[PDB]
Amino acid sequence: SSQIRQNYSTEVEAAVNRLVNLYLRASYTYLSLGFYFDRDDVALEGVCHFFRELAEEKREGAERLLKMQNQRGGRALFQDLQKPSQDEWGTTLDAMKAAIVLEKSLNQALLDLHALGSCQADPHLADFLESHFLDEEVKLIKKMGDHLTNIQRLVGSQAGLGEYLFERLTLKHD
Amino acid sequence: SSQIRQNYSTEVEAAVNRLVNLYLRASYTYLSLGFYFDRDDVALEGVCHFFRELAEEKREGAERLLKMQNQRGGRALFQDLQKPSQDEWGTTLDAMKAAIVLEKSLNQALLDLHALGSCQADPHLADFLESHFLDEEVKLIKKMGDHLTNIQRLVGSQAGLGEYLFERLTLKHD
Amino acid sequence: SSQIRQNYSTEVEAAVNRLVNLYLRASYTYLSLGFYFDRDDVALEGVCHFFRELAEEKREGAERLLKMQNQRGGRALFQDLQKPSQDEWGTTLDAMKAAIVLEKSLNQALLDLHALGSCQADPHLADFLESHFLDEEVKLIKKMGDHLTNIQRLVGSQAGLGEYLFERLTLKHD
Amino acid sequence: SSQIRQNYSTEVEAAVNRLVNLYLRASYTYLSLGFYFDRDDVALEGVCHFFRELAEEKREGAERLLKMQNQRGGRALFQDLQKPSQDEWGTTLDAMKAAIVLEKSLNQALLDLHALGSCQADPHLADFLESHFLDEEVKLIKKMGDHLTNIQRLVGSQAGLGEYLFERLTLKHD
Amino acid sequence: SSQIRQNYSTEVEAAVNRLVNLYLRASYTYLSLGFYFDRDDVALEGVCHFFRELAEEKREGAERLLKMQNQRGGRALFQDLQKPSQDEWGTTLDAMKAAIVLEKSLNQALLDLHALGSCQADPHLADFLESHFLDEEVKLIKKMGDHLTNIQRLVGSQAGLGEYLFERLTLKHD
Amino acid sequence: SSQIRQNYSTEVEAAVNRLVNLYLRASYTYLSLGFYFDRDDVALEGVCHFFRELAEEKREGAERLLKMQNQRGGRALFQDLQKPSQDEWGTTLDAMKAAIVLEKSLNQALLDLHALGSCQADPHLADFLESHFLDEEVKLIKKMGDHLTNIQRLVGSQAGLGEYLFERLTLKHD
Ligand SMILES: *C1=CC(=O)N(CCNC(=O)c2cccc(O)c2O)C1=O
Ligand SMILES: *C1=CC(=O)N(CCNC(=O)c2cccc(O)c2O)C1=O
Ligand SMILES: *C1=CC(=O)N(CCNC(=O)c2cccc(O)c2O)C1=O
Ligand SMILES: *C1=CC(=O)N(CCNC(=O)c2cccc(O)c2O)C1=O
Ligand SMILES: *C1=CC(=O)N(CCNC(=O)c2cccc(O)c2O)C1=O
Ligand SMILES: *C1=CC(=O)N(CCNC(=O)c2cccc(O)c2O)C1=O
Repeated sequence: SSQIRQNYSTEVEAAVNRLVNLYLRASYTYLSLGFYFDRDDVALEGVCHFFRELAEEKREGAERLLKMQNQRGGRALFQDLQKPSQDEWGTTLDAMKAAIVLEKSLNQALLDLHALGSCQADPHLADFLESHFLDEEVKLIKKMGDHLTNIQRLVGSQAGLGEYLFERLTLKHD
Repeated sequence: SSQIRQNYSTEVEAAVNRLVNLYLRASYTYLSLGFYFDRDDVALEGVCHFFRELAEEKREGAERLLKMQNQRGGRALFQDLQKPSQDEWGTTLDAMKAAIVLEKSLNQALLDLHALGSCQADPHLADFLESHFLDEEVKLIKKMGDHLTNIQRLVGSQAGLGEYLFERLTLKHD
Repeated sequence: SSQIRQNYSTEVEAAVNRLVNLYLRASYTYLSLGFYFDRDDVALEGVCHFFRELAEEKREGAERLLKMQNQRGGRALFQDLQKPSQDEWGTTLDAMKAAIVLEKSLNQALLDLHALGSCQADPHLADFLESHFLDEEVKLIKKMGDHLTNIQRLVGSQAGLGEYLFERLTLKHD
Repeated sequence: SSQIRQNYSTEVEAAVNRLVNLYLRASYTYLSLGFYFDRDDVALEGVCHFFRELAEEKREGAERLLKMQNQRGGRALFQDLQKPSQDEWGTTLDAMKAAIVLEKSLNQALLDLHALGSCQADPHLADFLESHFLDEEVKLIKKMGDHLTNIQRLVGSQAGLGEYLFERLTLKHD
Repeated sequence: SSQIRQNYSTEVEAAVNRLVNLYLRASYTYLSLGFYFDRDDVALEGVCHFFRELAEEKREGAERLLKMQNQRGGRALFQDLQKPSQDEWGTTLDAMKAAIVLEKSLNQALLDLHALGSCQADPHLADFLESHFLDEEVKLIKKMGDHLTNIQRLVGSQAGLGEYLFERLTLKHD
Repeated sequence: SSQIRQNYSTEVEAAVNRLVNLYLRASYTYLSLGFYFDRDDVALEGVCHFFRELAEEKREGAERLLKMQNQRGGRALFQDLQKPSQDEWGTTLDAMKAAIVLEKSLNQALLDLHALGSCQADPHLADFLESHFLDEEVKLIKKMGDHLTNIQRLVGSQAGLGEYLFERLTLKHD
């Protein structure tokens, strides 16, 4: 703004910019996961699709946060997007564990920003997160956990066979 | 879980299990109310329908709570369902008063769990209740109060005639 | 009633109330089974769906029994619903065995009530059970037995893999 | 009520009546703005439409607040509606500045009532405001600010020409 | 204007502004009536709907008057809207009597303005009122009188029963 | 691969990874441009849309490059995405100049990679670029140049008025 800004603290404004960076980094990590599973020597198309769709979801979250920054009169500021933590992601099990770790770290950042906004008596911020992010993250984390249990069930013995079956029979593919 | 659980206190987990029990008990009480009004010596079909639909609503609430328990990584635990407080429910007026008492007790339990979750800095829980339960209860309680006033208006004099008219002209029936 | 009651013994009236309780307890047991399989550390969606649909079927049976109680002029009386026998249900095999045990106990109660009604020369009761319950139970018990054999075939060796395949390829899921 | 009222403080009840008055006063101010721009010596049809639609929006907000007062068992009490602050509203720029001032004052009243309700542990009130008012106000204030910037851009030089172009090319008209 | 004003006296211009105020005050009185009948301790939905629709009709009349003020080149001037005469409105009979009193006072103001305009040889004003207001008021007053007679017929004896029947069987409701 | 890789040099593989980084950096720069023009103190919706659509186009280019990396048996490797060169982007003219600079730098990188691939006798790479990138860049650069000329024509005198008109009459908006 400063023509529209009202009840929007500098602390929240900066934390929103940080959360945009976290969501875009998550979207980048998922881009990397997706194309790893499209390698000809990995070749699990369902897994690739699963992570490519999450890359899109996380970019959308970032964009909603940026829209909101501007609705409140804050200034979007971008930082570098750190490269993902790995160049190769292992098995579907390794990948799904890394994804759940990533999601829990995003969820904690959401929770932290909600607490700041509730502290700052910023109910628009708090409801924004409640309405568009918190349940999306709980639903995604539950789906990931369900996947992890199924993958684990499958790859106790006959790990190859189990990885193929999960990709074929649980994950969406052509 | 414990693979997905995050920011979900044992206190909230137990209170959610208790609230499931309260909703299922309410659904049972409404089952009983419904079939009481289907007796050939009571025979108020609109009233029966009204309570049978509330039995379904309260079971749905319980099921949403149980879904949520699992989304958060808590463990659903069931207790006995206590039989309803009465075997015979009197007149439509008596029944509607009992229903409003029941609803207010469910609403207070919701309010209590919201307070616990807000105390515990559990905004997913608080929003879950706000989004799916609190306004449903306020709307139902208002409808019940509107009914009670109409029933009372009718059964001051000519109590039989008034009970019949309310069932015929206010409540949904075939 | 007592304006409509005809050829409807106190013994049958009480046994019908007991059978309503048994069906509602079975529906509760299936609720518990269903949500157990929705746990993130169990995560067998087909199995959850299978038991949640049986919860609905058993509640419907109870409701038909209650309708019938009132059609005959008897008085519905509700008792407590005892909590299910277990809080955690083990593997799909354990669960399906428990379900078959439960069904056989409901079937025996049906058979017992049919015998009482035939003894009491109550052909409406006997036909009611024949028409709406006995073949439903035989068909369900046969489906359960078919499932049990398939589960057993699968989990002799590679128990995880087999549990996943059964849920994926036999049970209805999204 | 007092048959339905639960967890609804006298402080909130009175503040809701005050907020109804503020919304209806805002709707009146917008009525005046609208018809000012319909004057033959002002004659900016888009601007008239813009303010007449806001008059309707603010009346709708008041009506939702009054519905809610009754849902909670409070008593609606009306006060006079003070005449708008001006009889003539100047240029589109003057008018849009006055509108943003008005909106910010409504938003602050919303924020104030949210704080009271959160203080009073009234989560239905707080969610009611979050769900139906706070983001509507943030979205409207942002649209007004976007308009103000465009109007300002236009009327630096050639103020007549710029006022006409904004009305023609930004605002909805026939 | 003063570019368009022709044959439009200052006396008529001021009386039109006064009549706008009277119509908006009537619309406010009807808002209050409407929400009174939506109270849970009043609870006559047809009556609420009846008065809420009249609130809309009276606002529309005010808006047509304001449009006309501007068509003729007069200047709309707004005054405060006085709060309604009562905070609680009694029975349907009391309310309908108050409404007929209100309508007759609006009708007299219309008649008075018609006389002024005919005196001033302002046939556009006179026809405007004839075409859009006078018969609308006569039709509404007749409907109110028909209602009053029916309410009176009903609440001679068994006043509660009669109030319920009128709302149910005469007034439009869901 | 290395099961599928054929005629695909390490030099091309690395240059493709670099070009992915350049396209994703361009997409990030356009994200920033887009949200700058959505600021309430900038407020040029057409310009925002124009840059947000380019953010999507550049991400799509990166994704096609990554698909191709894997089709050829190379290994995608991601680096950090450097933050954009500016935090605030000035006027539409400044922004469009920065965009043309950015595009020309991407085009040169395409040309450079084409030369490498033609040097390496890698006709699949060369045709891939010819078919999916080179004419897309020439068409975009021409559109940008057409825009720049129009913006310049407009903001010689009356820079505000001209910026508004270009956004309104050239760029796609709601
Ligand atoms: C330090 C600031 C402060 O007041 N405090 C509380 C903020 N509130 C919450 O974290 C919270 C969480 C969930 C629901 C609520 O309604 C709620 O207030 C701090 O953290
Ligand atoms: C004891 C725990 C605590 O902090 N305290 C406050 C919890 N907050 C609320 O009850 C409440 C109610 C409605 C809206 C809110 O935003 C809100 O924080 C306790 O009860
Ligand atoms: C004790 C009461 C009595 O008479 N006796 C027989 C009831 N009949 C049956 O059990 C039966 C079962 C299946 C078909 C029939 O037609 C039928 O009579 C007792 O159990
Ligand atoms: C004085 C009453 C009180 O407890 N205190 C806090 C009320 N809470 C908030 O204002 C608030 C704002 C935004 C989100 C929340 O969750 C929240 O509790 C007072 O103002
Ligand atoms: C004082 C002004 C004047 O001339 N006089 C008459 C106005 N005319 C009427 O009141 C009237 C009413 C109905 C139909 C007509 O055609 C008509 O002229 C005054 O009141
Ligand atoms: C150094 C490698 C080499 O041979 N040399 C030529 C590559 N060819 C081209 O750059 C080119 C450009 C456009 C169309 C062609 O058909 C074509 O060969 C080097 O740069």
